[PDB]
Amino acid sequence: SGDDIRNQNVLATMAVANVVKSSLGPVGLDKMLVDDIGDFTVTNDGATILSLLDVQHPAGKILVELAQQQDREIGDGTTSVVIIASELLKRANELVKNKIHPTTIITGFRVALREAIRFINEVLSTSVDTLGKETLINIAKTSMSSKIIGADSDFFSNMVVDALLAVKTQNSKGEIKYPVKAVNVLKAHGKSATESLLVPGYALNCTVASQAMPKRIAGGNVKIACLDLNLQKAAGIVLERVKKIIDAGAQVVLTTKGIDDLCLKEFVEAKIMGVRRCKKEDLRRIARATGATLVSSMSNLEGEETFESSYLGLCDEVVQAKFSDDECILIKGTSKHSSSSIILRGANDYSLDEMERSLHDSLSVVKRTLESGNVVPGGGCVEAALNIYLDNFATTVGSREQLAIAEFAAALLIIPKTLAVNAAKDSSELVAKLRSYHAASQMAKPEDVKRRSYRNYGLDLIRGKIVDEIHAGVLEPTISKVKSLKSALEACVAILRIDTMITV
Amino acid sequence: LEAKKSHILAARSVASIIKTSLGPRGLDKILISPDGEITITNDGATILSQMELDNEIAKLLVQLSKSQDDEIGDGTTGVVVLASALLDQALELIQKGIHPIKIANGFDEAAKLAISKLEETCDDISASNDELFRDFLLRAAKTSLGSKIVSKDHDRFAEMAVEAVINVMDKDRKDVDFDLIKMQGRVGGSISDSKLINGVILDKDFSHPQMPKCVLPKEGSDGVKLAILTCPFEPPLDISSVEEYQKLQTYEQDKFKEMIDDVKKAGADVVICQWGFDDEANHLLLQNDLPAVRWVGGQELEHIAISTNGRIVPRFQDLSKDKLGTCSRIYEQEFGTTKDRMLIIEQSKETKTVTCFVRGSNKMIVDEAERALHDSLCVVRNLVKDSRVVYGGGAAEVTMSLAVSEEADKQRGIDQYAFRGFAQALDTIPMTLAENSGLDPIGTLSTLKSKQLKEKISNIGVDCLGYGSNDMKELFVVDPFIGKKQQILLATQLCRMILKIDNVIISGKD
Amino acid sequence: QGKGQIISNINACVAVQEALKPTLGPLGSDILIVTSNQKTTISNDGATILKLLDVVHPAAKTLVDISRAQDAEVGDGTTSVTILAGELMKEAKPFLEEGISSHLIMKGYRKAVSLAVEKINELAVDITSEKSSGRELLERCARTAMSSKLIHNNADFFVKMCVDAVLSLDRNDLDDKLIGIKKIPGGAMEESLFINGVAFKKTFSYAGFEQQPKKFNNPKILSLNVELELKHVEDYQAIVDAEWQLIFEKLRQVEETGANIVLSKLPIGDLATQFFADRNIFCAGRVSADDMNRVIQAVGGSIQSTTSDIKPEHLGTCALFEEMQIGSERYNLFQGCPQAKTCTLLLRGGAEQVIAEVERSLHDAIMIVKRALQNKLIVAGGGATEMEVSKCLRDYSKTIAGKQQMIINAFAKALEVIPRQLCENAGFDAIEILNKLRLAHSKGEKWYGVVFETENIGDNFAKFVWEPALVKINALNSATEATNLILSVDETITNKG
Repeated sequence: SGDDIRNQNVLATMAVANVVKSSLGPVGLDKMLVDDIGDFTVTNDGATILSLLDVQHPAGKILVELAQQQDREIGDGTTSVVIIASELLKRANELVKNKIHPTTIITGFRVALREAIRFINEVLSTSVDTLGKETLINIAKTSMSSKIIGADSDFFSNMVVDALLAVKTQNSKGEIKYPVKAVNVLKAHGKSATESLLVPGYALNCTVASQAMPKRIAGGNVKIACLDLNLQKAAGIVLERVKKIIDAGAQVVLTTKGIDDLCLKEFVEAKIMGVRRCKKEDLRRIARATGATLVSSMSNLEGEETFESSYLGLCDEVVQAKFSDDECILIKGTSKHSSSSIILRGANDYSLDEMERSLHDSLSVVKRTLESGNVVPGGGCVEAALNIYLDNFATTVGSREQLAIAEFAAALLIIPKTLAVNAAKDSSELVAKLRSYHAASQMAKPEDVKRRSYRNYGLDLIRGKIVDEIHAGVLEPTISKVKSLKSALEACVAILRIDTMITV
Repeated sequence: LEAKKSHILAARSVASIIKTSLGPRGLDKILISPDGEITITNDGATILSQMELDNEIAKLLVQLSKSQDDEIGDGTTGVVVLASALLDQALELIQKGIHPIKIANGFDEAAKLAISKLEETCDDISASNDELFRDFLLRAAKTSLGSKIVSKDHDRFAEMAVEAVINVMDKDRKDVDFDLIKMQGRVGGSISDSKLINGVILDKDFSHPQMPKCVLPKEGSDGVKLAILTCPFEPPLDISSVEEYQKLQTYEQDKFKEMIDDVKKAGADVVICQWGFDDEANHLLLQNDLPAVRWVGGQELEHIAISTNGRIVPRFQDLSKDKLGTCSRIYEQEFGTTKDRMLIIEQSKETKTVTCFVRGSNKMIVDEAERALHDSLCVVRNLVKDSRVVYGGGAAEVTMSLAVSEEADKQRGIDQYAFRGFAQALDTIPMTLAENSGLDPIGTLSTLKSKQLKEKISNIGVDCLGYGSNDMKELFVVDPFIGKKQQILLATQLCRMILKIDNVIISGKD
Repeated sequence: QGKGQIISNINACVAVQEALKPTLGPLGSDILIVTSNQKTTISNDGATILKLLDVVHPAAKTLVDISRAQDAEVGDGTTSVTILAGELMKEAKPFLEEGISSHLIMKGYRKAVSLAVEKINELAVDITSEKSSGRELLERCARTAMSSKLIHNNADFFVKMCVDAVLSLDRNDLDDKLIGIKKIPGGAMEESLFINGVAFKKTFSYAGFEQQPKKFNNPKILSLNVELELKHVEDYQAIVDAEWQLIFEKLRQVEETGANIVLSKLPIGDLATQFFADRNIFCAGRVSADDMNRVIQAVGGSIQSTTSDIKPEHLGTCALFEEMQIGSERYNLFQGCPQAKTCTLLLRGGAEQVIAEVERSLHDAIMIVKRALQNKLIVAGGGATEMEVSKCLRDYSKTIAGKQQMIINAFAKALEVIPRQLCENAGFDAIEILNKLRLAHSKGEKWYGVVFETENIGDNFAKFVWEPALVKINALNSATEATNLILSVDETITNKG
């Protein structure tokens, strides 16, 4: 008990930090995990690093257990909990030796959270400033610089974003979120990489079953009937199903299991657009895009037909435009579709499989950045701007918590400090300059007196400079950083409340 | 701050010695001399003087206690016990979290009260009568003698002290010099052979009993002229024929006569020399029937010069009648079986140096009486210096602790921590007096505090010596105001000196 | 070896700081120092403390040497050198472990001391008559130095002597040897006797009273060194008179000089007073050459060991020489000597250590007045100057970017070790005083500092708590050099044997 258990508690949590310290950052160093079986694994995944970490000292079971809740509860934030907390505890022991009662230390850290949450809530940004300016282009460039298309990512990333800019959906009662499986993109050998075209609408993976049938029907307002059962001879009846298409009034017909020679020609004579053999998953999205409902079998109390005005969808304009070895069906708009399409041009499908690798990641990451509404200026901006603001907060209380306000604030530099150490760049130069760039942002900028007095400058780990992370495009969720700090002090208080350990 | 615990616990090592010596019923301690001699003493002044402790903080406590001995003389263990109590109470106050500087500042603010409370009980002795001053002075002197073998003859030794000091003081100036009083004692005889002698006793036999051991006043002539000479009675050898030696031996007698003629011509009646006499030097002095004394140190020779207004004459021919010391008479006095053959030089009146003749059966008995005579004389000299006295022994320490406690009830602040402890510390004196007397250690404190308030404010003390009641006026237990002031005053200096030491840096010899 | 040699060197200097940290302040603590002579001294005087530390660690020898220079060059502030120098090294521990090099640290410390000296220059206020009368310039300062002491009730007694003690000196020539103190046991504090000049306690170890009139309105002081006391069968005497006649004529050779006062470094006995009583010459041997050289600086005489070569040029005369029974002992005094620029105080009190507390309480008050006349530029006391430099260096770290920003920030943090130890040694709430002082200083008041009367901050100019500017400047410059000496060591090579 006493200063002995307090010193032992800190050494335990610093040893835990020695494991995650080197893992912070996209360019960090990995740790090798070794079991008694004889297997080994090497990863920078913070959740895996902590999950397999064997902690014998009982204090670390608290720190790790929190991070276990952090991953299971949020899904990210596992590295910041250990690094942030270990610095809070390292500096707290100095307050103990300076005759600061553990209760006062805890009280002030909680007051700092009440102040810090307000600061973070004020200095954050919303899901805006992403159109017409390279906020999602540089975010996409970040994901795309690791791809073979990297050299041409300026041309490809324009489509990644511009397509995603139009697929805003309401999801669950107006979440305002983008569809993950969307923007039907075609890997094609057509032309050079930089000439890939962005399509203003959706392309169902198919063409007009017969080149003789008309390809654009009802330019203003068109109804689409999606059928599964074939029109093929099993023949006047399966042909008559076209006469039911005529009487029921389907202008674009999506027949999945194929169309008879008489049905194909009957569509021509009927001036109706016929389509054969579409992808089932796209047809289900067509059911949600235009509304054309795939009829797997014709029953409806002995009904056999497209079911006039029932199973038909609604679309604005359906066009098949020839783009030089690309003849597919385009969907303009409608009441609710939220769909689009991209043409990929390049060397060949094996090279366009890099676009499969690129868009799988790039569409996922850009969507994740737009998944969160409120976003955080990354790169130590949320840590360093707190460093500056919390220094001025020292004047609000100014009694006994003033010492803890400082040590809490200074502990927030462990993140921009560790980001630099793990990046090989000069840690003392980068951190100090980060403070000075955020220092002046609190002086005249909030007075609306600014020539170039603008914050959101953060640590660039690649070019080795401090850059405006808005124009550079490094963002992190506000739910993550706010929950990160909330979690961090939860363990900091928990460890600082341990003043006795009895072994029975 | 843990060094404050080391320093306070160190003081308890000192206190655990001295505590037990407090009281007229005190417990004695063995002093083993570096040579192996055993001395038994009840006086913490002699205990602290010979006590060798390696703890450096304890070495400070001794050096500071020397200051009470150099001044009042009798307050040795008073400041020791009080200091251990101030430090013991501080140990608890330190645990309560009080910074040492606030502990010390409070001990001063509380002390300034107790000093003024003591003043409420002062009374004057000499305001009445010279006979009643001698009476109350005698009544007080007997209080100091109860711890010595004189407990039988305490009246015989107390009757000495009255005139022993009065003879050497100045009634108008009221300033008496202790160096005017000598204690001259020897191991032997009995304590009833101790005398108060108006003058000095040199313990010298005039070199031979055939030499005149005394000079009569000479029908009341100008006293007896005493020659203080710094050299032996002798002048400051190849025989090639008989005539030569006839002078060689005589030349001593030529100087003997020259020195004797210097005696007779100068008028010197007794010749007192630093070194011995020659066999024929006595013979030549026996031819002229002139007394003389040999082997006398300057301490004894000055007592002649002091009482007789004499001079230390450097050589036999440097004698001058104006430089010869004039005494009323000189005679060799033996007491009982005393074979030392002592001589007494007196003015037959108040001398400028007086001597208390002390004899005792054992060396311890003699030193016990002489040590009491030092303090018994100091009892008188302190009563002469400051006539303001209290019937306070055991009562003032309680009276002061009662007042400090009453003040704590009026503090209402951080000072309540210190004022409450200052009284608890003052109570260690009546508590220690009780434990060292064989009485109830707690019930003595309650009985004393009750009688001084529940009955009324008066002088109520301990029963150490043994007596039917607590009345300090019936026992006539009296202490000087200046004494109790220095005890409580130096105690706070002792506390500050200890509490203000944060590090003890002990260096070695290279 | 390597960067860890610095870690070890800092740890050593920290040990020195921890021993010296309780000594800052007139309310501070003492250290009990046992010397190899078994001479125990308990003192809060950092000059004495540093003299006797006997530090052996090579790094601490450097730290102590720097502080001993502060004493010879300035004379005050030796404690502030050790505390300031040590904390500037203690605050460097987190910088070394983060990889900051010795040049990067030292270059920053040199940058800070440059920034600070200039802000000390701005704080400097030239106090000659500026808002101060000549008498209260010294009086109110000395009254402050003695406030809330054991001599508090006698403050008028000691300030009346103290202010005029220094004012009685040569205002052009200040020197500690011109104010001497005797430890006179016996008497109360207010019984202390001030001597217009120099006095000595008559170490003459023999008798001889009722002879040699000892008081002179116009003495002629002569200084000797040698002892002029003496100490066929009839012929045995001749060897005694042979030597006696020699020294007896030498005693006459003193009379031939014409001296009324004869001094000696060796014991003088009654056999020497044989002649001096016959010719009536006061003689006092075993006298310190310091008081004898003060006679040389008082009456303008000369010391001649022997008696024959003495001419009137060796004699000097004072305005009053008197032997007094004051002090339960005979003391000889010189007052108003024609050449004297000196004075002495005989301290009387309840004990030698009671005198020591009055002595060093006075010794400091003497230095307080000493530098009131020496120094024209003063700076704020009570740590207000340390907070002044703290605020300004904090502002420089706001406008300076780079590695210097963090290093300068550490300099500012360490500047608060001075007000910190002033708070802790006085028993105040260090957390409260440091915070209330920092904020109130940042509101624009440059004179707020530690108030010892009531736990609070306030104007040390109004309290007349003044410190010399060069004390602050030379100490700060010295501390920076000390940190440059310790932090610059990479290796210790010891030639053993």
